[PDB]
Amino acid sequence: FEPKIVGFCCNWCSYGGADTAGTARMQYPPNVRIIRVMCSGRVNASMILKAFSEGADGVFVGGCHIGDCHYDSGNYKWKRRARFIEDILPEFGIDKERFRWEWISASEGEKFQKTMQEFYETVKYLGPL
Amino acid sequence: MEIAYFLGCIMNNRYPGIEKATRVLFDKLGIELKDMEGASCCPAPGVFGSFDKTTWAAIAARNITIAEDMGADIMTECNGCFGSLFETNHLLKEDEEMKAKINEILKETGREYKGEVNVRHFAEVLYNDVGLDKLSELVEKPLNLNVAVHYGCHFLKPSDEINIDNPERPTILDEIVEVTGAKSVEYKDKMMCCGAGGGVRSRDLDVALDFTREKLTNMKEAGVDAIVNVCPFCHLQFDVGQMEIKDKFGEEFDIPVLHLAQLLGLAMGLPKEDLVVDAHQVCV
Amino acid sequence: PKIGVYVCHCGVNIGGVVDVEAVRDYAAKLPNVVIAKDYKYYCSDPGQLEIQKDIKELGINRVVVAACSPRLHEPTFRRCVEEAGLNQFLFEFANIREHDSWVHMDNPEGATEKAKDLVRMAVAKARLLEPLEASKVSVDDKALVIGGGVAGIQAALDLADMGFKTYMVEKRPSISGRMGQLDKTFPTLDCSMCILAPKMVDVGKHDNIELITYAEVKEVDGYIGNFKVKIEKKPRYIDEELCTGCGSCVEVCPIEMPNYFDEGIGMTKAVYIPFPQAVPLCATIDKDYCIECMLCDEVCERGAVKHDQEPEEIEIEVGTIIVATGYDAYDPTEKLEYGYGRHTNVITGLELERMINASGPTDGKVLKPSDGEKPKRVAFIHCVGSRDEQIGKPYCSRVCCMYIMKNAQLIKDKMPDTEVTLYYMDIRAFGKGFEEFYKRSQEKYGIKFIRGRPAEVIENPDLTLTVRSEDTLLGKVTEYDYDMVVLGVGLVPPEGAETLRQTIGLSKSADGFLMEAHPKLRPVDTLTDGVYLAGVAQGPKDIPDAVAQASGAAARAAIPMVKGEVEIEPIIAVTDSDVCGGCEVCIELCPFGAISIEEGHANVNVALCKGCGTCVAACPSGAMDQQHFKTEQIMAQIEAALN
Amino acid sequence: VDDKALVIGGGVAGIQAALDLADMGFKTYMVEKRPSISGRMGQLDKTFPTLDCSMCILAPKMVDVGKHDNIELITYAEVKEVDGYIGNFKVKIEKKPRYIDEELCTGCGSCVEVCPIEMPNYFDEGIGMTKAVYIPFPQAVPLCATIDKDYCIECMLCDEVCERGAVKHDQEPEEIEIEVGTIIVATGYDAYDPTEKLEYGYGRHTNVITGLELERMINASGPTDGKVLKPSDGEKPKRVAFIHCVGSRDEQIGKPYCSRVCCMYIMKNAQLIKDKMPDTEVTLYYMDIRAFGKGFEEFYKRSQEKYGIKFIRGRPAEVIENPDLTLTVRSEDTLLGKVTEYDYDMVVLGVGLVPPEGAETLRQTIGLSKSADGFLMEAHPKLRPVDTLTDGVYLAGVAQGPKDIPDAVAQASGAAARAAIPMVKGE
Amino acid sequence: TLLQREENIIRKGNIDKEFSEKIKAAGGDSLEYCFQCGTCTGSCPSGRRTPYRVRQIIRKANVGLKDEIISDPTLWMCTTCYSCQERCPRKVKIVDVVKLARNEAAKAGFMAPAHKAVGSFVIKTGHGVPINDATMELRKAVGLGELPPTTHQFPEALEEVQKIIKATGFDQLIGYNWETGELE
Ligand SMILES: Cc1cc2nc3c(=O)[nH]c(=O)nc-3n(C[C@H](O)[C@H](O)[C@H](O)COP(=O)(O)OP(=O)(O)OC[C@H]3O[C@@H](n4cnc5c(N)ncnc54)[C@H](O)[C@@H]3O)c2cc1C
Ligand SMILES: Cc1cc2nc3c(=O)[nH]c(=O)nc-3n(C[C@H](O)[C@H](O)[C@H](O)COP(=O)(O)OP(=O)(O)OC[C@H]3O[C@@H](n4cnc5c(N)ncnc54)[C@H](O)[C@@H]3O)c2cc1C
Ligand code: SF4
Ligand code: SF4
Ligand code: SF4
Ligand code: SF4
Ligand code: SF4
Ligand code: SF4
Ligand code: SF4
Ligand code: SF4
Ligand code: SF4
Ligand code: SF4
Ligand code: SF4
Ligand code: FES
Repeated sequence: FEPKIVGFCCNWCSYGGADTAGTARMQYPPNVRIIRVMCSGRVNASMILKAFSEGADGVFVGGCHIGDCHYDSGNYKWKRRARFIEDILPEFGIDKERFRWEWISASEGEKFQKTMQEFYETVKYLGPL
Repeated sequence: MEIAYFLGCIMNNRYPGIEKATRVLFDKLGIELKDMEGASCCPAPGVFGSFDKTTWAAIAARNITIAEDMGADIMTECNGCFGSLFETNHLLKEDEEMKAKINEILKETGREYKGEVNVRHFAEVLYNDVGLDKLSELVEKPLNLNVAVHYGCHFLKPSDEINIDNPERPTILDEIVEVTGAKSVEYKDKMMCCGAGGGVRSRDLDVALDFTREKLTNMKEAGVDAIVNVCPFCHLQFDVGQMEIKDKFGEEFDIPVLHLAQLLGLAMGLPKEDLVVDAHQVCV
Repeated sequence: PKIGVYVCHCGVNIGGVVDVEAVRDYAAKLPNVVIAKDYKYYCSDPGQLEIQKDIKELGINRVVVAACSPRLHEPTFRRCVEEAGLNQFLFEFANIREHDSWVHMDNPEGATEKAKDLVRMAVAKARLLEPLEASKVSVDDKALVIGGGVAGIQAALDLADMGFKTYMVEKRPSISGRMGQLDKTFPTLDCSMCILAPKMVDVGKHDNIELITYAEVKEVDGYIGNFKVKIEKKPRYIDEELCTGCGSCVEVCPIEMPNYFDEGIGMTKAVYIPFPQAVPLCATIDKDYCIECMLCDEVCERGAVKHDQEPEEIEIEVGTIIVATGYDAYDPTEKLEYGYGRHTNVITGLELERMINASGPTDGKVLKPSDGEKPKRVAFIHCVGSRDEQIGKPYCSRVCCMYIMKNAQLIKDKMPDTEVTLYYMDIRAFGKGFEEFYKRSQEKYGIKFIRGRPAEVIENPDLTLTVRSEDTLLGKVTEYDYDMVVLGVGLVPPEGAETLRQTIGLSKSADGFLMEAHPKLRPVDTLTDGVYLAGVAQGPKDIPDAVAQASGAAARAAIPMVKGEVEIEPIIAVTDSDVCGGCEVCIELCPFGAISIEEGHANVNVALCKGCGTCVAACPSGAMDQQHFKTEQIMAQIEAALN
Repeated sequence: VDDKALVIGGGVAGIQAALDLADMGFKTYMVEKRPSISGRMGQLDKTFPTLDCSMCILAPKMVDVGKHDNIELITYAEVKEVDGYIGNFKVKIEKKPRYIDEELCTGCGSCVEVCPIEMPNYFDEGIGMTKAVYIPFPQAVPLCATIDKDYCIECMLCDEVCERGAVKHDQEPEEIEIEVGTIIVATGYDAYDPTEKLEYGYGRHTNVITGLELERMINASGPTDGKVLKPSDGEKPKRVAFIHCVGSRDEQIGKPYCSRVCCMYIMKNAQLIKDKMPDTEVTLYYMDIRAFGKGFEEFYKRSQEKYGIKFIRGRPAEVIENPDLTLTVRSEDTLLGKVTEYDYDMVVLGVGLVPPEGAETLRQTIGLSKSADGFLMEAHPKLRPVDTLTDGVYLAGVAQGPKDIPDAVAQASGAAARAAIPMVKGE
Repeated sequence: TLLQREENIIRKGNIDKEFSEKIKAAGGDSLEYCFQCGTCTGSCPSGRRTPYRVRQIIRKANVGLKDEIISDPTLWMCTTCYSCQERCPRKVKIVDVVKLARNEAAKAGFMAPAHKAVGSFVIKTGHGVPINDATMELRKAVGLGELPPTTHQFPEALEEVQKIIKATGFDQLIGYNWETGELE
């Protein structure tokens, strides 16, 4: 079983974190697919639900550390949305461990690598959705 | 309040007056001292930590498990015993494989280390749980004494783990001493080691006695009347090494050695018999 | 939509892990793609020429590039397409190097599949892209320089000589910075004031420079070319326009207070002039010490004393900002083993600089704080406040070695009989002439070097000081007596640095100093456009390095002001009035207040909007949509990622 | 005052100065003696203290220089005469014959593939080979081929294989005359040649290399494809020694100055070797560790803590080649106070920085004065670091003295500002 | 004669890399990052009255000079006062390194007779400093029991301590002989 994982990362820190992990040559499983947004505040529950309905076995969202958002306060709004999404998902048979959201700074390549590896292990252990 | 009472070796086997004074003081203060039945050497870090870390850690873990079975935190009035027990406690608490090894050793004794209690120093307990105001209220007669405070190395160091007071210029023991009316006199190299730790006293007595002689020379030109310590291992070093220095080099230091508990008892008007100054080789 | 796909080998950086043949072949076969090509280095001139030729010939209206991260080369390919006529926002970037090839080396097949999926997502997004004309905004041809030290003075003079009107805000009553406090400079031992004072006078006289001393920057708003700055001028209680700096008020004043210029070892009056070469040469009254005796008021002939002065608020509009706020000297009081503040005859390097200066408090005589007598034995301790994890200072201060050696040489020059010893770990004489200066310290002046970080400094009853330290090259402990001990304190960010950093909105480096845009190639730029760094504001360094940085910052700030225009990105919210219901759950979500309500419909201000997309994500009905990040585009990308 | 500038040297400093001048609106000429711009920065694999790829950040600037409307790039050329004064400089330059048409050559490289003559590549610093017709490196600007007639045999195969007709065997040197107002000298440096240090045995011992040769070897695009290999047998060394202060701080050779960068790149290359080969043992012989710059002390601590690189404080007395071609370094450990004789598979000399070849000729042509270290002297050591006492002539980068990339870049930007001021004033 | 062909030069024959790796893996990891400033030695009180040099011990541990360390008498001059560790600018765990080196030395047979006597006292009575008759009478006079509530009073506690000692190998290290209750 090879899970399908979709990732959303903000342009300024989390996408920068993935770039840092890449430049440092930090290996991690190739299942994740990153989609760029300017801010984590651009992400809403419709995208997560569409990803899960289209065949995704896990959804990751990466944002700036609270207080480090380029756009000042988008990540707060995303955090609220993410808590509500964790509330909603289990009602339709989707474990909330399949939906992970983390704060990754532009220089935190190693944290991004570890997050990717651990999320892949979790989703694979859960099995197909 | 109830706290487990760890005696060690020197206090209960060479200088029982310190133990008697501690018991009387803690009874007066309203703190119950619970005896750690079956306790052994902590074991003294100098020899056992230097020879085999596993044996030292296992013995200290058994000592800690005694207090864990009583539910209470350990209180110790020896710098060496405090260092040994405190170091073993943080190592096992923050190290799972070492904890597993120590528990595998301890299984034969029908004991298991759980990391449930804290190791505390007599002076730290007096400063925090009691406070200086309560201690002052218990002073029946202020003392007129110039005393040299010997902090000892293992009371405050390694300070990253202990976090009691600044190891370079501490003040806790000075304040506890001065609530009694005694004046804590500054002297050169106040924070120097007494020379007894690390097994040096039994390995090279001359070097340890040189440590003690330098400290005594500094205290004497400071013009002090007594030495106050919170370590029976430093207490023994000073007391017995004064006579050893007298016999070897003929230098005559006649500075009495008092534990902090004994000084507090003197300031609290305890019987002269309870201090057991007869055990001291240097006349008080 | 005619999509042209360009997969970059990047040499072997993508090619070595990902098959740039199988990936180009898929792109040619994907719907709407009319060309698929691969080139070894697309960002290079030949690659851009290939892209332009393809656009011109095949009439491509969408360009997709499978190359490194967009954060690196998106502007490059955007200006490429335009020179060939396409709109910049019709182009898409697929990240297959940092996200695919450099992180899945052990899975080449999975890497190729991921590259295929990523290119599919990129083409899915590119299908729905539309042209967006970007708006130009004028760049004000004015500069602000914060800090009146050598670096700030250099930057202001360079900008003013290039023709730009410059403001210089300085928190102290006079400019000069720390260079004015030095007696001599290494490695030449020339007088610092003799060469700095002409520059200070130049700054004070320049037609293109507005000098605002005794003032602080309170608020900064706006962006490059369009900075609105609110400055607070503190009350001198002396009229700058009237005061001539004669100093009679100082003569008559009865109150004595420390002189900040003398670094705690010099005294002046409640009304004071920091030093004779001050610019502006004006008096200042410190009300913490003034008793309002009006003696200065009576003795002044210009009527320059104003005891009822109030703080003034100034508002300026500038195009660029240069931060040149310098540093403070490390306070070694926390190093208890060295006894600074406790031992009488322990001083710092900057205090020694003030004491050796002829105009200093002691008239240039190095005297013991205890007795007023010259020390016969002097020790210097290196790396105080630096290279020390016990105090969280793991960096080198980069100048303490050289100024320690310089002050030892000066003490030898003034008092040849004095014995001087330096306690060092490394001698970092890295600069031009620095190694020769280091050798001259030994050969000519007979200064003694001990390789050992002192363990302790002990004050003896007679107030002499025993340094207890290992001589590691002799491999033995030493306890040497000295009449004076000088701590080689390091450099730290100045007091109030965090307040100004938050006011402007800059980041800081691990050492606490301000962070440059790129460590190697943009040393004086910041990631905030229109803001630049000069001098020790960016980190410890000596005077020539700070001057070079100031000149470079002047050039970099002049570039955009010469251009006179900057482009605004058009990734902004747009409201569909026919769909919008005026629910208004979007207005409060904009931190910049870009959204208002007109005619019962949401309306976005382009100038205020920055393009976060929060409001668009919040809008339930979808009336709000972000340009270049539309909901349909992201939905198509999600669909393509899994299908 | 003429509003045109001349930048001599196509390194990072010269590139930065030319780009800054062009962005300020002044027409700028750039003169580079090598076929391509980049300088020594283009030869590095990574850069300290960040270990970021040097070429990845330098190449965009080279492309910008090559396609700027306000910059005229003249590579493979030398400044022959300078006459006049500030605002009124007449400069005569000679463009050496490439024997390849710059306007026609696309740098495809077919002629290189077909050429039969092998010759050393200057970009590889004496450890890499190319053909008589060569392109110094893939990211060269201009991407154009060059024929070296010292090796060409005139077989004409390049002419046959060239589809653009860019081969020109009858080309002649060209004379160019330009009028400028300011000149920025950014001619950089050369690596010290340690052949004269007979005790270390460079040029005699097989497995003794320099730091720059190690930079070329470790570069993924270098002659060894980024592999650190013993010159003797082409296998990876299991033990590597680094020697600091080779060619610096040494009065026996008349080099009493610090080269200011060898400590840092020694540590950087040791870290890179450890990253590529974690099992390798790396030892550095140093006198002082000069980690003075921003993040440098942390870089040094990282070298010790993360990578386990060994530091011996002692200037080695000798390097002895063993019969099996391993090298014994004989040196005192001054902190142990004892003589050590340690064996290594490779020894890397931390050579210093010297003025480049032909520096004196250019200095005399312009008329500049040199400092005691041999580099160009500035007007004032403290307050005019990029100016010279000759009005209208400025210094940038290592031309003024050893320093790292950010310092050279700051000096180049400052020189651009200082040269722009007179051109802005116009009189 | 001053001639000594082996003591005055260090080669690969004097170096034991496994010793360095063992010490680092056992908790002396920090010694890898000593910069040899000499603050530890300057702080050492036994350093200025004995030939003991802590900085040189750290350096030798990093280099791998196992025999020079474990057989060194000065290794036992450290009182574990922690001053060096308190003042180290690189935060090296100096005392941990010293104790690990002492453990290796003890495993190599470099154990003082007095330290073995202390260990044998702990084995026999459970106390490093057992009680004597004079202290027994002193305790009885002040109302303390004649014996403290330790392994002196409870034989089962002594049995537990001896079981721990047997399990950890301490008896073998000090050469304690159970049959005769002596040291060999
Ligand atoms: C003891 C000592 C000796 C030295 N000797 C030498 C030497 O011999 N040669 C040498 O080359 N270098 C020497 N240096 C280093 C030298 O001082 C610096 O390189 C140089 O002073 C840096 O200049 P700067 O303009 O960057 O900063 P500074 O000189 O610190 O000037 C900064 C200016 O900014 C102002 N400022 C700060 N905060 C604000 C704010 N919020 N708003 C407005 N203004 C603000 C300050 O008041 C000051 O006017 C020495 C340093 C020391 C400590
Ligand atoms: C082994 C090594 C490793 C290094 N590693 C780093 C590092 O990791 N990080 C770092 O920041 N710095 C590093 N440096 C230092 C860095 O290389 C220099 O700071 C930088 O290259 C200086 O650039 P420049 O343009 O001043 O000179 P150069 O790079 O030397 O460029 C000078 C240019 O001028 C040309 N030229 C010379 N003479 C003439 C002439 N007469 N006419 C025309 N053109 C001429 C040259 O051919 C060249 O194109 C390292 C240096 C070495 C030797
Ligand atoms: S476009 Fe990106 S991936 Fe391609 S060669 Fe340039 S930097 Fe490398
Ligand atoms: S206030 Fe008046 S008296 Fe004082 S310095 Fe100014 S002009 Fe002179
Ligand atoms: S009014 Fe204030 S400043 Fe003026 S003389 Fe009196 S005390 Fe001094
Ligand atoms: S420059 Fe010298 S004295 Fe200053 S921090 Fe660096 S090593 Fe220490
Ligand atoms: S949230 Fe949507 S519907 Fe509501 S006001 Fe904003 S744009 Fe209109
Ligand atoms: S996109 Fe962001 S900045 Fe723009 S209007 Fe919406 S919330 Fe404001
Ligand atoms: S000379 Fe001809 S064959 Fe050679 S690189 Fe140039 S175009 Fe290609
Ligand atoms: S003519 Fe010269 S350059 Fe061309 S292939 Fe022959 S040898 Fe090579
Ligand atoms: S930088 Fe370091 S290696 Fe280079 S000369 Fe200076 S001290 Fe020697
Ligand atoms: S103080 Fe720390 S860094 Fe300095 S020599 Fe001692 S152990 Fe090494
Ligand atoms: S712990 Fe040991 S080495 Fe450190 S200062 Fe104390 S006696 Fe010296
Ligand atoms: S920009 Fe990354 S969270 Fe707002």
